[PDB]
Amino acid sequence: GNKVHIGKVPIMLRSKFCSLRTLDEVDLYKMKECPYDMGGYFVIN
Amino acid sequence: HTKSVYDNGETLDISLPIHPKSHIPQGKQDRWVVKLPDFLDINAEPFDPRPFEMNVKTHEDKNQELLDKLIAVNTVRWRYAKSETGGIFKETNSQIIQWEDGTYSLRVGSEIFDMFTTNTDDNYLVSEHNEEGILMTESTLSKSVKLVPASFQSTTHQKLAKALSAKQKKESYARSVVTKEDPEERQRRLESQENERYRLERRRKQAE
Amino acid sequence: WEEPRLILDQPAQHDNINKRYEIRFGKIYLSRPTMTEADGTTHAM
Amino acid sequence: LSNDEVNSIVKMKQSLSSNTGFNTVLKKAQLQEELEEARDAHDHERVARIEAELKSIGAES
Repeated sequence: GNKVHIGKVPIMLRSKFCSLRTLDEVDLYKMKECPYDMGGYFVIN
Repeated sequence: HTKSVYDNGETLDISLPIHPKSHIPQGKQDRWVVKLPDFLDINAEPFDPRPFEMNVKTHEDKNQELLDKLIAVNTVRWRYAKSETGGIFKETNSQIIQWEDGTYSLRVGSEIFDMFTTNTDDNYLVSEHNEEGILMTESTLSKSVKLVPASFQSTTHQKLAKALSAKQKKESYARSVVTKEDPEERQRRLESQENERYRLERRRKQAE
Repeated sequence: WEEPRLILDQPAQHDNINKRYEIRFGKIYLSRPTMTEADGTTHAM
Repeated sequence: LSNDEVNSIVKMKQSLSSNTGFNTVLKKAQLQEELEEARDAHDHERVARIEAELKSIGAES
């Protein structure tokens, strides 16, 4: 009995579990993300 | 006229052992029931400085440690005081103060907690005699008393506020982890093994 | 943790052997979003 | 080329890879994820090393 995988939860952008919460201003451009984007939405398909 | 149900007259010759009292109330058998707050504690045991110093506990949780420190410093205690004449006397760190308005306050050290009294009727105190299964009354609980901190600036109130404010700040249950492989790999490999042993078992059963 | 226990019991007589099979749910572990390609490699997304 | 051969060549060039902005950003993100994992495990020794590595890698312009 250990970490069994039960599913995948979609992540809201710019939230605490998003990859863009870090990365500062400069790296946000290298990832082709607009710094004016505010997050708050999911990406499904 | 509700006639008395019991008329058999049967009587029990039970004799109860009673012990002399160290003190006797004067003028009125009245007592005040007081609810014990969380920030105030009673230590009926005589104060033993060495076990107390040797049993102080240190915890990582700052809120719990602060609460324990506050309750320990505010705990009502007592100890034996050697009189200058060579005798032994009971010495306590707690006193009751009555102000000019007639209100009462419980004092531990420099801390003062006000008392709020509400009159209660048909409330009495009894002594339990379990070995005989009967209850012997003791006195009447006329007033219910609540203990309240005197003011905001009191150190007890500030410590309680700090503890309760920082207690609800810490809230993080899910623990992060890093995935190195496909989370579905275990299921598919175990399904493959299960199907393999299904085929082997079916062959064995057909050959059995 | 709302329903932290799944319980199965069995009074085996087939010698009364009451066996209870119970499984409990523990911690939740979350991770950063990850992409698993068809070939098998997984990488941050 | 096959998929496995492509992965092998990519790993070989990554070993040869001195620096690349996209790859540096990916490495920094992976380091941040590892750091939060260490933080949630209350490992005060690993987190110091990860913080030092992040400080060394960072300071962009």
